[PDB]
Amino acid sequence: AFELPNLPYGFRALEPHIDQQTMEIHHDKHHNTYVTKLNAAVEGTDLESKSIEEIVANLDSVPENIQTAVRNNGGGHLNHSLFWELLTPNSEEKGTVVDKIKEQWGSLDAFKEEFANQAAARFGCGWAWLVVNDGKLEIVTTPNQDNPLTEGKTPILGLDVWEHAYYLKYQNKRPDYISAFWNVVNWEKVDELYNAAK
Amino acid sequence: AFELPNLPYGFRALEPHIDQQTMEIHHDKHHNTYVTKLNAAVEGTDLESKSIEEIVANLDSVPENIQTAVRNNGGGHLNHSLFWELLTPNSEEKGTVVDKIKEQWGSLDAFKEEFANQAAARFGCGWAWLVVNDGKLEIVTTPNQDNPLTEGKTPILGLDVWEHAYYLKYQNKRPDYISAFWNVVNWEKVDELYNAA
Ligand SMILES: [Mn+2]
Ligand SMILES: [Mn+2]
Repeated sequence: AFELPNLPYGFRALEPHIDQQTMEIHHDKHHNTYVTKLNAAVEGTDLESKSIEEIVANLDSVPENIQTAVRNNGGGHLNHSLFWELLTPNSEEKGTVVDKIKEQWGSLDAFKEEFANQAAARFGCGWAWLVVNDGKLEIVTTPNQDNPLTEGKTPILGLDVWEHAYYLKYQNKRPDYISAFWNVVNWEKVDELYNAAK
Repeated sequence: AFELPNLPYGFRALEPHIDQQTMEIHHDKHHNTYVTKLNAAVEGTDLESKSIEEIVANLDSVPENIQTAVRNNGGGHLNHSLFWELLTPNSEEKGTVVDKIKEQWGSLDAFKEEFANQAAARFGCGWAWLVVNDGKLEIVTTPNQDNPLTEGKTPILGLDVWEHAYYLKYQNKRPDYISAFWNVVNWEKVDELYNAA
């Protein structure tokens, strides 16, 4: 059975970029709900013993009776699990992926602008991703709890742009949330995901 | 062409069921954005001189170039235009539609139970609606800014269950938001929409 992972830091460690109250509710309620519903769905089946990464990567192969339940709640569990580890109070804009970004986009700023444009343009609930697509870096957004893994693209950075992730602090100002995000990116975790790619 | 309508009451009117901050931002930012984007999409096209009800009812016939934009922002403008009119500080649980709910569901409570259930079960962003479908009432939910008018079902009540509609006051507790909504339903507007059905 899947478990809610502890945050790698205190609920207020990401202030003033993400507020304590959001980290608490987002982790203890929203993510916890995804875990509950995922467990109910796969309870006493083959999937119960697989990694959430392998389940989401091979969604198309999940029994049709529960496929959507696993897509949404399995997606939720993986996405938020990645998100907690991708955030840090000790963000350093350096490493393997930062260097690769500087080469491909010309600057970290130019990449941040494209990511922020894509993230703001995602109408409704979803995520903005940096992915490795066949060795190349690409920015893509997905609806709901969908994950590029399912489409054979490895995600190495994700931003949750569901309104529950930003509304208490930023209300309608999603662009301001996206700007604050850069201050708490764990580029060490980004490098880790990139290096484990394919 | 399309204008942001004024609320028919003060930002504070629906307290303590819906907070003042949310009424102001939901209307002055979120709805206003739908209007801006809608005007941009239809500018210098047939749609500029049509009712929003017409456009959303005949969405499939919008040029494919701009259909998604009109769907999302035209939808936004209709759904919020309805929503502001479907709220009031002077809610009274009586009228044509309340009587018909009592007839069909056996009690207003039975209806509220189904509505709350559907509204709570809508994964992600969307709306929960009471519709007239071929002369009969039905509860349905839509994703994003989709409206049952497009499916040929007349909406007579709507609840916004996008997180921006409830997150400031209720956060994750969507069911508490849904429960509070009953205190501010404009059943006179529900009757007006049902009669014009
Ligand atoms: Mn989330
Ligand atoms: Mn809304």
